[PDB]
Amino acid sequence: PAMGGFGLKHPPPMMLIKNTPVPGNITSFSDVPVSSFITQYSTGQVTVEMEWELKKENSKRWNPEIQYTNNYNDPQFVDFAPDGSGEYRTTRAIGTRYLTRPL
Amino acid sequence: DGVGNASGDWHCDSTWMGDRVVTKSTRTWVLPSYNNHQYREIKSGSVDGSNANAYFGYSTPWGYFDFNRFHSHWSPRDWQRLINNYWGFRPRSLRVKIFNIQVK
Repeated sequence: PAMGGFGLKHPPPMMLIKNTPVPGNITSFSDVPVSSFITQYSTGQVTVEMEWELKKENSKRWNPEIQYTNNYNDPQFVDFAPDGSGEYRTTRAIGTRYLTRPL
Repeated sequence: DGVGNASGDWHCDSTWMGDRVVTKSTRTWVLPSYNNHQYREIKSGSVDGSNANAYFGYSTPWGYFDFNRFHSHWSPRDWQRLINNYWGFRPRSLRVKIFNIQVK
């Protein structure tokens, strides 16, 4: 995929969900479908647990490498954490390419 | 054993194995003949204007091996890989070996 990630022939199934409808006060027959419904909404919890496989790095590089570090100067707030109002802040886009390898 | 047969190999690596890491370092040394094979009584009086610099002792014709510095066992990249991922460490074992000697 042009946007990064893993291309899959059979990716994780789509999980759809909806609130089964409950009719309002109907009082007479009509071969026409009922259109009066009680307004409802649902809430709940969802837990998703993934397992990943990792590829250990085994380099014989001598000098030190580059790492992703929390390098800010004169921080007025902590990144990746909620601010005064309770809104989550994220000022950086952390990628994945930090370690190196001799081509 | 023999003249034309090496006494040991050069092992120099690190091997992380969970909660243990084994490091290994080989090096070439040279040993001079100090004090022409004698013992001398070395001594000093107060120097720099401080009598704390005044001592009395002995210099011997021996040399010693010192492995008491971290960068004698760790590479800069294995040190970094330690201080960025662990909360502490402590030494468990040691095993020195001298080989491939040559007197000139």
